[PDB]
Amino acid sequence: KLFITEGYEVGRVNGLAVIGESAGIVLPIIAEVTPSMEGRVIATGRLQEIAREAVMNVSAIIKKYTGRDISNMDVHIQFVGTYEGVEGDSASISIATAVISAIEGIPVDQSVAMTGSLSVKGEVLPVGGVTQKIEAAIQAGLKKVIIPKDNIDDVLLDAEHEGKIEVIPVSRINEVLEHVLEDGKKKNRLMSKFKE
Amino acid sequence: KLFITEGYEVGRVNGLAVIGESAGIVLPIIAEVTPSMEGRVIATGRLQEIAREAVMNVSAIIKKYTGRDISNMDVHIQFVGTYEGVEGDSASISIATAVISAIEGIPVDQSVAMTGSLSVKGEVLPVGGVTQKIEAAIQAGLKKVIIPKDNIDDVLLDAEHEGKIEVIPVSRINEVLEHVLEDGKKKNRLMSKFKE
Amino acid sequence: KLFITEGYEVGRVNGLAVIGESAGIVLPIIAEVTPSMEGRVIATGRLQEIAREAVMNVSAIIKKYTGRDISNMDVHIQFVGTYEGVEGDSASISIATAVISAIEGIPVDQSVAMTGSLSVKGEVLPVGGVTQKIEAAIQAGLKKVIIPKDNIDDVLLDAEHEGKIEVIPVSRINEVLEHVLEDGKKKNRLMSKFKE
Amino acid sequence: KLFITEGYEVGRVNGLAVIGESAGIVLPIIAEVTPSMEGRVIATGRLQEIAREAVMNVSAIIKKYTGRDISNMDVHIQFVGTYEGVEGDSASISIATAVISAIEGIPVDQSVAMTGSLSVKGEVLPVGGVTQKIEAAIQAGLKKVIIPKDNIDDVLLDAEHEGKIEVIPVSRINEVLEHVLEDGKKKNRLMSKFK
Amino acid sequence: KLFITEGYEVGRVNGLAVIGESAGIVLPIIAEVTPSMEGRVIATGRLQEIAREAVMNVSAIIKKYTGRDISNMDVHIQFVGTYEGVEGDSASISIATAVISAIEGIPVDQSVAMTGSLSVKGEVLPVGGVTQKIEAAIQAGLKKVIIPKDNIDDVLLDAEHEGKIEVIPVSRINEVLEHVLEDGKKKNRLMSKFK
Amino acid sequence: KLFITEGYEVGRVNGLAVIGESAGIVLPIIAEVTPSMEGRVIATGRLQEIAREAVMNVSAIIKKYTGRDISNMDVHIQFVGTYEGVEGDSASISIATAVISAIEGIPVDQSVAMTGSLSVKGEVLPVGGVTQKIEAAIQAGLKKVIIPKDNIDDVLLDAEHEGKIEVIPVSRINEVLEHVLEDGKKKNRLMSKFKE
Repeated sequence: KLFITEGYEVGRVNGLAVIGESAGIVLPIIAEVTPSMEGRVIATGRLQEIAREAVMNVSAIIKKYTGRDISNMDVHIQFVGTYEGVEGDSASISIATAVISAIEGIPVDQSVAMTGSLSVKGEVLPVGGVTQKIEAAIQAGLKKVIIPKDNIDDVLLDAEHEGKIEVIPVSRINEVLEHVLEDGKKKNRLMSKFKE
Repeated sequence: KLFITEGYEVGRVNGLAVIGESAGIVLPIIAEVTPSMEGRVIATGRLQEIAREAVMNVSAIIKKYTGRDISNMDVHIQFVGTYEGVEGDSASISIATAVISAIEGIPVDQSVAMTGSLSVKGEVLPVGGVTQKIEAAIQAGLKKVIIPKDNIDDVLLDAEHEGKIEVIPVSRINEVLEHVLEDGKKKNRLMSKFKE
Repeated sequence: KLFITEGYEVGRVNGLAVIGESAGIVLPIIAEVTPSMEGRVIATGRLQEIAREAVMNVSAIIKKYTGRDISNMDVHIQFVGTYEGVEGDSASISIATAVISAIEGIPVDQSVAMTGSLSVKGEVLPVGGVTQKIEAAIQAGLKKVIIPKDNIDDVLLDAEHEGKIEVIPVSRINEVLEHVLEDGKKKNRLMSKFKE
Repeated sequence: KLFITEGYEVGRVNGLAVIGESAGIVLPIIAEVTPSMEGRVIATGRLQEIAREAVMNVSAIIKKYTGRDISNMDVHIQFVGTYEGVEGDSASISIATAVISAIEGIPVDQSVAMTGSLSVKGEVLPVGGVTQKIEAAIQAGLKKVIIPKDNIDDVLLDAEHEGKIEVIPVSRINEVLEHVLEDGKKKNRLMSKFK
Repeated sequence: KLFITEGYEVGRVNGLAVIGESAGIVLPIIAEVTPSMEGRVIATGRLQEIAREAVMNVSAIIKKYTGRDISNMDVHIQFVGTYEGVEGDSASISIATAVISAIEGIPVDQSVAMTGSLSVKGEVLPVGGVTQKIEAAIQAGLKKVIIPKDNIDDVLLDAEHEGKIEVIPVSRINEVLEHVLEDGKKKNRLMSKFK
Repeated sequence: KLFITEGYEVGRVNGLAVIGESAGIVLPIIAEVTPSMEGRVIATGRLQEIAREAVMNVSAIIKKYTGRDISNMDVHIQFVGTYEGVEGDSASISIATAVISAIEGIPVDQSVAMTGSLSVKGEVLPVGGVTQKIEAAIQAGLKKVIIPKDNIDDVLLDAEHEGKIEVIPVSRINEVLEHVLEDGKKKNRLMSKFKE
């Protein structure tokens, strides 16, 4: 499997994408950071413009709400596996979440997938293919799926499939973080910083 | 749903496009500006070139009628959703309003769709697919549609469809802003600078 | 259409192109010049390197004969219309003529198209696709087509096409301007300048 | 033959790739490192950004464990053969393993192919086309193929491929090395470096 | 028509090229120089890499024999017309000759075509399509064509065509010049330098 | 004729290649080197990417055997003639030999053709089209052909042909230079640096 469907890992997020025109796929992301000792964003293959964009957009939300400054770090991103035919989302939230997870040292729940376009300002924007994505997530044996609030009426799931996964709509990045970050002290202290 | 149909949002605009050749679609965009900290236009996905190009072309009236050089900013644009098969306006008036909007901190009416190419002189010039695009504005429950003054004769709706949306033809970008920017003191001061 | 067939309009020039084979097109150029708040030619698309080349060459020629130095100045050059397969002319004289107009604030006869390449010394060099260009100018209802003198013998034109446009051979940039600038005190001031 | 298959070689590793579809290939990487007069990573072709990513992740591995700084050296990464179309794996473990071999002047078992992506911290991450690649370690005649552990279950070999190669699942870069570096003094020096 | 067949012009040279994989065309070039007040080579369309290459090579030749320095000039180059379907010659001598012309102010003979590739050393290297280039030159009413010496055995013309054009084989750039530059004091002075 | 068949020239090498899939061809190359105005590799036409790949792959070796850095010079490469439809060897030995030749001032025997790719470790790796290449070398009236030791079994000469060319298989760079570089004191000195 290319994704983990349970437990908790630092820097790792199950995103979701569409392949060919219908189908959904889990899109697992890994982020790492090392001091740049300005900094670069390192990712390769077909979805790397998407990673640079998600990173550019979270760096500002990171500097603003907390201490750290992404300018001073290299941020090293992979999509775990290869992804031709795959259209990801602009400024994807799973990628920004992985980055936040890596910098804070706080593990992300892998039983939760998510799909979302991040505004610089930290909103969760709607996205396409949302039904086919939640389907892929149901298929991967995932438990929850985070989606933009404005994608709520796009969720076109047969009754049996709405019993199979929780659909948690969000409209800001802090709410994403409350949902997927592992419970503890470090999460408590990050969530505070995020009052607004 | 990928677009919002009422309310005012900063940097957010419901543009109009044509999916393949068959039909119009709403093309909601967000632009956001940050300090450059040389300045770039950041966009991804299938219409990224069109978005950089469009910001390139408008930067003209963005500095020249008003305040800032865009090479002093990073301009962050996204198309809210995925847009394969979609042909986007050259020099789009939606992107230029989105950007002018995000920079001035002046919110834009989401109930008003628009379509047109922005000349380097601030004219709004004719676009194709105007009847299609408006038909999509109508189907999306948008209340008004700004179009090029030159397309006035290409609007070929039925009797019914002509009562459902207000079509507003514009010849210049000041008019587009006048029709979408939120009333306020800030709007007033910005309009007084589109002198002549 | 998107463009302009009669009238006088500043910094806007009905150039001509080929779509590759033998499918002539009217190609409106629009130019705008503002102070750089050095300068730059801001142009988009595949013809942008020709926009720069035509700019360069008209700077030399302008500097030399009016002393006006176009170097503290941002020249925006826009191509009007939605074309692919666009072969353009090196140093194209449409772009040059536009810039001059724009700089000098003197209107251009919209009923006139032109095709040509400009040298640094400001000759008008011959170009491909002369018959096609002239047929697109006819097919657009234009009255006058400026071509290079040396292309005079590459003009064909069947019956359904001769006697249908005034075809104007030129060897120099003042010639081109002499036919297309609007008459008055400023075209007068500037025309003696090229001579001196 | 074109490539190697038998024996031990500084700096060269039989990677595995895909020519897109169901279509695996043996993809040898040769690496060479000189000290610089910082340094840079010289790779050409459609996979050079990945040669850079593989290197950048192994520098972090090497400077933490070993301490060797690879900033002081030019790393030349060459891909063997005229493959077109060719998907690569990010931070590819063949590329890192080649570099490490070059840097520490210790030979690689050619009888082994590998696929995997390397993370900064030294995990080896599951990769696509994993049955395709194993099949091509077979039509090449190789003995072992190293595969990421999290890929076990995307092994689906048939009759005519079952029993033909030794599949080696791994989670960690030390592990990879254990299995391909030639045994002796320098391997043993370098293993304890890590732990 | 796109090229001048007669008389003399500063910075203008009738080159020759092939369209499709046969047919020749006359390829006219203009070069012009302006002080850089660093220099850049300005040229656009499908042949511009060739143009910046011809100039890089004639640079080092101009400097070495004349002292002048193309680094501090802007060199502006056009192909007169658009030349889709066309291959130009590597480093083509018709470009380099238009450049030495522009810079020295000496007219080029418009009634002589030329084809060849210029080495940074001043040698005229052979080229392909030489017969189709010659035919094109004959068809256009050109009187002489300069070709690389090593291309003599590739000149394959019927007897009727032999009579119609002068073929002039060269091996170095100074021969080109001797052959196309207008006669006078400035030519005599230039040729003295290349010796 | 596009190549020389006898004598010795600085920076000139008769490479060998494959025109479409029918047959082999003589690929003559010149390399000239000059001080950098950092250093580039200058090549045009159909095989310019290859040239650059090659000089790129060989520069380590180029620096251990002179001790010039390739970033301290401009390498001007031409293939003499036009070759559309031609597959060059990657990491071409003939391009390395031309370069190394140009830099040392040491002439190369033109009577010797070669084919081969250069490992970053100075090894000569097998290449496709050997019998084909050799057969163009026989028709060209070349006297020897150096090939990879590993293509020794791919040489299917169909005698009379065996008597016409000397086939010299190599496994190392030094041995290519030994077999083509003109005899003298400079060569001897150069051959001595190939070691540990």
